[PDB]
Amino acid sequence: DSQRSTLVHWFRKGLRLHDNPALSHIFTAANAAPGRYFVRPIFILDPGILDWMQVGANRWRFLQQTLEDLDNQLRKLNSRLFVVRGKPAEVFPRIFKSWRVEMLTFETDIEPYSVTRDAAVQKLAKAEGVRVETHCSHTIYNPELVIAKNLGKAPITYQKFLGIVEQLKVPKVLGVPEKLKNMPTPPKDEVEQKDSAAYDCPTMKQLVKRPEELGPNKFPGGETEALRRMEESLKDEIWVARFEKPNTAPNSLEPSTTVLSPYLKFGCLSARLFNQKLKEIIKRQPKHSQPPVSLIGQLMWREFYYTVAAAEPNFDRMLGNVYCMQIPWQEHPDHLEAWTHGRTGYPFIDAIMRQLRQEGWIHHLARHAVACFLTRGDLWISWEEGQRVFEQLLLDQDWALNAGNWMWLSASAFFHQYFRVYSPVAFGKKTDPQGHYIRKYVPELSKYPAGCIYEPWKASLVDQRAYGCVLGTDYPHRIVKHEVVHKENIKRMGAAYKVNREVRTGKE
DNA sequence: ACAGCGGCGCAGGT
DNA sequence: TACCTGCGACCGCTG
Ligand SMILES: Cc1cc2nc3c(=O)[nH]c(=O)nc-3n(C[C@H](O)[C@H](O)[C@H](O)COP(=O)(O)OP(=O)(O)OC[C@H]3O[C@@H](n4cnc5c(N)ncnc54)[C@H](O)[C@@H]3O)c2cc1C
Repeated sequence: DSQRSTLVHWFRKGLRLHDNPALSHIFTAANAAPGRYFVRPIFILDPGILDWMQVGANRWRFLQQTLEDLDNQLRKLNSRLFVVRGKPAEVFPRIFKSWRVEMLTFETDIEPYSVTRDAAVQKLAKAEGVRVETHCSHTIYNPELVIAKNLGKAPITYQKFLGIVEQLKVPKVLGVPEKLKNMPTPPKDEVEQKDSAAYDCPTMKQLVKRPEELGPNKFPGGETEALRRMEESLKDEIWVARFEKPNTAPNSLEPSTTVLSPYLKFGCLSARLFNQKLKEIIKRQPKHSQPPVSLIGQLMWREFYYTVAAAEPNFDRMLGNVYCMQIPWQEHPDHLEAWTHGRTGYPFIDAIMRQLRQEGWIHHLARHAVACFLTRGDLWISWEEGQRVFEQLLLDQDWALNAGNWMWLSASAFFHQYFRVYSPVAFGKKTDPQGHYIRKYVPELSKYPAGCIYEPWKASLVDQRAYGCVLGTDYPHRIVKHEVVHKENIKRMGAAYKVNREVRTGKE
């Protein structure tokens, strides 16, 4: 085995065995040549970032669980995961030389960090005489090809995007990789000799530095659970078929929606397997919804955002963003901290922000409620700030998706009907009139009648006391007054829209 | 050139 | 039930 070469698959995104052309390529190459190769499936933990703040304790746990599952699955194919600690730049040079790597394969990522990183690793491999074959399986449709077919522009409207995509071929969704035939463990590398457990899966302690920030384990990580959740979600085909996003409740105690997003984000679930499964159901169901409200529609929204983000490195900022509106957002530190910790004084908003911090997922409509309140609805705080918070607390934190959807809610891009402002009091009531959701996440107000649980300021002091929650002590006073402010922000929106319009006129 | 069209709010009705 | 319409006047795309 001294004369063997190594074939390597690099997991960054796409943490699954199913529908992984990059991964499969290896496994099939290996057994095609039974005794000529050593297979290393690797994940590169950049350990320094653990102390980093744009990672929630909850998301760390999700990754930890994901890697363990991925290892277990790999184990069943006579292999294993290798979690290599270090920076790609300082690891790869060592591994190609020490393992004698012949091929490196990975799933392509459009994010700017990933672009610059991959380019660097492409360059390094090119010098070192290492073959690199990359595959595009994070999204159904390659954003590069979508732009191409729209004459080199990324479509900035959903209907237009659908028209472009439908005329593109949908790639074949693969199964799991084959069981490696005749594959002894690769000999320990310099680092493995010194410590055998070096490329083992990280323990919870190793990844979760601040475990007190962990909330209830509602959504376990990994491909196994992803597939399991999906199958259960697809069980009721009628539900699936007649699914319309706006008609789903943000405040229901159990999720109205699938909650497959985190799995789709980490690549524990293949968006192509999902698309494929959905299509099969629509076909068996005459009465069914269509885009953009339908469940396939929602998947196509993910693709939309991925395309537009691919064309713009400044996708996650107002400044230098081609799609984005230039709006004079204002600094309001105290207002920002209050919103971050769900102490706005608005129970519905506070409920949502708390669920987010505690569980790491909140319903899409709920995200709307909070985002609007923060950006154009009331506070007048920049969407970049909200994006920052969400990045920290979301399990399904996605650079393209989070950016794109925050612009939408701030009416900076992709949305423009700024007269439509969500009422932090009115919006919640329609689907949870009793205020059950508020009672759960803001238990301080759990004894309040439905008549003013959304609007505690409407209750007299004698009333508050009697409810066991006196405002200004046991609960925060509302930081702003929605009726006065939102109308005022509406005017500011129109002002900033006009200004952007001149700038456009002037370039011409 | 530019207007008509299609694109997850609220309140107050039937 | 699941519509209707003022609100004040948005955008991108189309012909
Ligand atoms: C301000 C804001 C930030 C968001 N940030 C993220 C994010 O960071 N990562 C993320 O995956 N989604 C994000 N979303 C989109 C959406 O809220 C979630 O994907 C959805 O709530 C997840 O619940 P689900 O997976 O059950 O959705 P379902 O309704 O079950 O939809 C299933 C799939 O649709 C895809 N999808 C649904 N809505 C959207 C959307 N608006 N844009 C793109 N894809 C969508 C989701 O990936 C999900 O995997 C954000 C939305 C908003 C308003």
